[PDB]
Amino acid sequence: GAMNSSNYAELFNNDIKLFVDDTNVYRVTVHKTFEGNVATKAINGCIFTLNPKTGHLFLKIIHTSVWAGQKRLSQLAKWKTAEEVSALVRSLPKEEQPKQIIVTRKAMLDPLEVHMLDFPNIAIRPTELRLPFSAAMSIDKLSDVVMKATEPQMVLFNIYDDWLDRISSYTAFSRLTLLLRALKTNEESAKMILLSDPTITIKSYHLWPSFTDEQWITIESQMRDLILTEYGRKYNV
Amino acid sequence: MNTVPFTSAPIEVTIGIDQYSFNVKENQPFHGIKDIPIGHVHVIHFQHADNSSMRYGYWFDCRMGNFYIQYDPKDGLYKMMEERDGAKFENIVHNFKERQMMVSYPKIDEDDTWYNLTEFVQMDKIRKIVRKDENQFSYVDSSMTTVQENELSDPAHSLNYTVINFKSREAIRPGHEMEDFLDKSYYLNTVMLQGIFKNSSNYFGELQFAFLNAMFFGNYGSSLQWHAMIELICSSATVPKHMLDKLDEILYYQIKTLPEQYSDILLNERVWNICLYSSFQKNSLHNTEKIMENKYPELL
Ligand SMILES: Clc1ccc(C2=CCNCC2)cc1
Repeated sequence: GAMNSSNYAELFNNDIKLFVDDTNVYRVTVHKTFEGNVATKAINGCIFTLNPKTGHLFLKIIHTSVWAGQKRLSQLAKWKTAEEVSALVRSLPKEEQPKQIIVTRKAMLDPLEVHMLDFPNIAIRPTELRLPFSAAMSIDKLSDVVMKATEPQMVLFNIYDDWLDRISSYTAFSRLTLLLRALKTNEESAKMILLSDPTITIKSYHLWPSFTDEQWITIESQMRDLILTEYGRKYNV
Repeated sequence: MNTVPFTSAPIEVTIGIDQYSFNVKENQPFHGIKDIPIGHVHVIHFQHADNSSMRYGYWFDCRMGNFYIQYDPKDGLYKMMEERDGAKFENIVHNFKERQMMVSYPKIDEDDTWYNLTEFVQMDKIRKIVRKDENQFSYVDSSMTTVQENELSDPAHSLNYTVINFKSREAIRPGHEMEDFLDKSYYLNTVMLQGIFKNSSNYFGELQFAFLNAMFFGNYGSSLQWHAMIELICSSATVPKHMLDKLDEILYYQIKTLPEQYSDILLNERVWNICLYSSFQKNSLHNTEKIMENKYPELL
C-alpha cells in the first residue's frame, strides 16, 4: 500500500523503483499588474524522478512554453508530470522499467495511474513520509540547468555523486535526505555550512563537495544541529 | 389484470410485489396476488420470518406466460414456475378468486411510482443480465455477485451488468488521458451509448434495474452498478438535454421510494455530493437535488 517508516528498507532492496516528486513542476512569481491586481509569471521547472537505490536522477525540465494558453495550470502540471513519467518508462528497456513508482504527493496517484494503464505490473504508490525533495532546486547545479533551459529537456544526474563507492544506498539516501531537509528548513545556513571552507570543492561531474569520510561526519552533524535548530526558533523550545 | 397464484404458504414469510409488501403467517390460507397491472415488469420477493438471511425474488412480465409460486420444502424457498397448459391455469385462478384467497395488487390511481421506477426496464434485457434461459422469469437475491465483482465465483449465478471502470482503457483514449478522465463524455457517449447500450433507454433500463435490485434485495453489486451509472453521466460535460432531464426524474422517484431507515447504507456519500455539488451536472438535477436536501440533508 502506502509507504512509511516501517517498510522503510524496501527502497533499497533489488526491485527497481522510482520516486516522483512534482513540487517544482509549476513555479511562478506572483506580481502586481498596472491595475493593482495580482498576476502570475511562470518560470522553468522540473520533475524530480529518482532511483533511491542507484541515485540516478532523471531530471525532466519543464519549460515555461508548455503552459502557454493552458487553463488550470496546477492541475495540468500533475497530468504533465504523469505524461512525462510514463514516456520515461516507455523509453526504458523492459528489464530497466521499475516495478513500483512512489509519488511524494497523493494527488499524482490518479494522473499517473491513468497514464500507466498500459503497465499493469507496475505499482503506483503513495507515501506517508515528509520527504524534502522539493529542495532539489536549492542545489545550485540543478537550479542552474533548469533556469537556463530554452526548450524541454531531460538531463541525467547521479544525485549521490560517488558516494556508493564508500557507503551503501541506505546511508547515501539518509545523507541525501538530511541534506535536503536542511536546505528546506534554512537554505542560507544550510549552504554556508556546505561551502564555508574554500579548500573543499565540487567536482565538475558532481553536485556536492568532495568530502572525506570524516568531513562528511562533521557536515552531517552540523546539518542535524541546524534542523534541530530551526525547529526551536520555529517552535520556541 | 393478471394473477400470480400460490400453491400454499407453508412458512411465515413477508411477501413483496413491486413496491408493496404484506406479512403472511405460517400455513395461513393464501393463494396469491391478483389484479397485477399488465404492461410493466413486476417483481415478487420474499423474506422468511425465520431466516432474514437471503431476500430473493423473481422478475417477470405477465405478458410472457402463466406464472405461479410453490414452496419447495427441499431447497427451502418459494419458487416461481410457469404453467404451459393455458386452460388448466384459468380454472385454478378462478377457483381461488371465487374463494377470495388472493390479495389485490393495491394500485392507487393517482400513483405512477412503479411506472416511474420501471420506465425503461424490459424483461428481454433483464434476462441477459440474469442468465437462466429455460425460464421466462428471473431469480435474484442478496448474495448474487456481478461480473465485475468476480474479476476482483460461480459464473452461472452472476449478474451480468455492463462493466464500467473509469480507470480503464475502454474508458480512456490514448493521449487523452487527462481529457477523458476529467470529462467522461467520450466514454458515456461513444463507448457506452453508441457502442454498447445503443440508446439512452437501454442505459436507463440497466440503471433502474440496478437500483431496484439493491433496494429490494440488498445486492451490493447492484448498488455499485447504479452508483456507477449515475457518476458517469454526472461526470460528463456533454450529455443530451433530454437525458439530463430524464435522469433527474428517474433519480427523483428512486430517492422518493427508498426506505428512510435504509439510506445510510444504500446511498454512497461521495458519489452524491460529487454529482450534486461538484460535477458538470451540479445544476441539472433540480428535482433530485431538491428532494435529497428536504429528506436527506444529513449525508450532505
Ligand atoms: Cl444494496 C447494498 C448497498 C450497500 C451495501 C454496502 C456495503 C458496504 N458498506 C456500504 C454499504 C450493501 C448492500
